Amino acid sequence: GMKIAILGAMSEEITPLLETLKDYTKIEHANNTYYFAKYKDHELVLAYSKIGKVNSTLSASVMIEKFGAQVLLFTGVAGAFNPELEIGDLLYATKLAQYDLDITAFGHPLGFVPGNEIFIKTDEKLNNLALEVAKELNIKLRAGIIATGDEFICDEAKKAKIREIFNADACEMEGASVALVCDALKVPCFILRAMSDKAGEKAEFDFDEFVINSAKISANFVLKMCEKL
Amino acid sequence: GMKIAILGAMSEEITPLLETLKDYTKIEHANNTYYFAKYKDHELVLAYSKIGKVNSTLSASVMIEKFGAQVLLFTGVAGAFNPELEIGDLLYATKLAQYDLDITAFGHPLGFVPGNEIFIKTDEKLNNLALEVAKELNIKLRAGIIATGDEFICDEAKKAKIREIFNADACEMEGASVALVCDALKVPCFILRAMSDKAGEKAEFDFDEFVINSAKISANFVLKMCEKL
Ligand SMILES: CCCCCCSC[C@H]1CN(Cc2c[nH]c3c(N)ncnc23)C[C@@H]1O
Ligand SMILES: CCCCCCSC[C@H]1CN(Cc2c[nH]c3c(N)ncnc23)C[C@@H]1O
Repeated sequence: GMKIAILGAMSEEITPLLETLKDYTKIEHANNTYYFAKYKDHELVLAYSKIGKVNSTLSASVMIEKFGAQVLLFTGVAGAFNPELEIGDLLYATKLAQYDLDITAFGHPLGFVPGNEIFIKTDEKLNNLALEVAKELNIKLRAGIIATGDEFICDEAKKAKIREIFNADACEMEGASVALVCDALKVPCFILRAMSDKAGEKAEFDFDEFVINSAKISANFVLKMCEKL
Repeated sequence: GMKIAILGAMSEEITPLLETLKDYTKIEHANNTYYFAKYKDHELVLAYSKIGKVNSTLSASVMIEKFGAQVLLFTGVAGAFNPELEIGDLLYATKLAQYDLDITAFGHPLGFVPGNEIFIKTDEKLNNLALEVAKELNIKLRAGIIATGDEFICDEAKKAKIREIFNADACEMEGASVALVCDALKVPCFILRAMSDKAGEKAEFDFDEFVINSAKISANFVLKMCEKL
C-alpha cells in the first residue's frame, strides 16, 4: 500500500476521520499537529492546515516533502456557485484556479502568472476511483471547477463575477494551492468538497449551521476512497 | 557554516546572484529549478519561486523541508507606500501581514485566521546583522512593515487603504508567506526589498523601468550578509 495524505483546512474537516480511526500517533511540526495512522494496509498522514492558501500550501508541502506522502486527498467544505448544488452536496474538482492571483495590470488574464497556467488539474485516476466509490455507495457526486482565493465569499456580485470568469461551480480557500503543490511535486491529488453554504448574503450563517455536518460527509467519502486505493 | 536559502520571486531578483557566484549546480524539483553553490564556507540554495503567495510558500517550504536550509534570506523588489521611500531604496521588514486574507464576514480583523496572528515577525539577529552591513558599506537601510497579497498594486486608493489598515511601508506578493513558512519551521528569516515603483498610477511602467536595477541592489546586499553569517 501507498502513503496517503488526507488534508483539510479546519479541525471540523479532519476530526471526524480521527474519531473513526481511533488509534493514531501525533507529531508537532510546522506550528501544527500531523497525525499518523495505519488503515487497510495504507499508512495515512492527516492534518488540518488552518485557513487559506498559504497555510494549505505549507501543509501539502510538509506532508509530501517531510512525511513522504505519495497521494493526497483533500476533504472539506465549500461555497456553492452552481445553482444545481444544494447544501451537503459533494463536488470534486476537475481543475482549479486562484481567482485573486492578479497581475492584470501587465495585460495578463486574472489567475495567471508566468511559468504557470490559470487552471491546475487534479488526478484522472483518483477522480475515476471517486466515481466508482460514489456509484458503489449510492452517493451523488458532481464534477466541477473550483475557484480558490483568500476571501470568504458572501456577496452575490462577487459570486457571479468569479463564476463568470472561471466557469466555477464552487469556491473555497485552499484547493487550487493544494492542487498546485501536488502537481509540482508529482503527487496525484484529489480535491473533494461538500457544500456548506451558497456564498451569497447570509453565507456566514449557513456556514456556521452546516459546516460540521457537511465536513463529515466529505470526510467519510475520502476514507472510503482509501479502502479502494 | 550554515545552510543558507536565498529566495526571490522572479528571475530578475536571483539571476544577478547566479552571475556573481558563477559556479553552481541545478536540480529540477517542484516544477522549478533550485541552484546550489558554495560561498565563503556556506552552502547556498537559491531559487526564484515565481510570483505570488502560493509559489513563494512552496519554494520556502521546499528549501527548508527538502534541502535543509537553516536560514532564509528573501531578496527582491517592492512597491513603496511610505512617501519617504524613493525608487531604489532598501527596506527590510520587521513584520508582515497578508492584506488579502479576509474572513472579516465572521467579525475578525483583515489579515487574521484562527491559530495565526495578523503580523508575522522576521528574525531580530538577522535584522541587526543587516544594520551592521548597511553601516559598514555606507548603504541607506530602512526598517518597516510590509503588506503582502496576490495583487500588483497600481491604484492610489488601494495603496492608501492597505497603508492605513496595516501601517505598511511597502507592498509585495511573497514576503508574509515566506516569513510565515520560516517562522512555522523555526528558520530565521530576513525579508529585504528594493523599491521598484510607488504602487499608484503608472506603477506598472516604473516597475518595468526599474525592476532590473532595484533587484540588483537587494541581491548584492543579501550576498554581503552571507559573508558575515
Ligand atoms: C470561527 C472562525 C471563523 C470562520 C472562518 C471560516 S472561513 C471559510 C472556511 C471554509 N472553507 C470553504 C468555504 C465554505 N464556504 C465558503 C465561502 N462562502 N467562501 C470561501 N470559502 C468557503 C474555506 C475556509 O477554510
Ligand atoms: C508581463 C510582465 C508581468 C510582470 C508581473 C510582475 S508582478 C510584480 C512582482 C514584483 N514583486 C514586488 C512588487 C514590486 N512592486 C509591486 C506592486 N506595486 N505591487 C505588488 N507587488 C510589487 C511582486 C511580484 O513578484
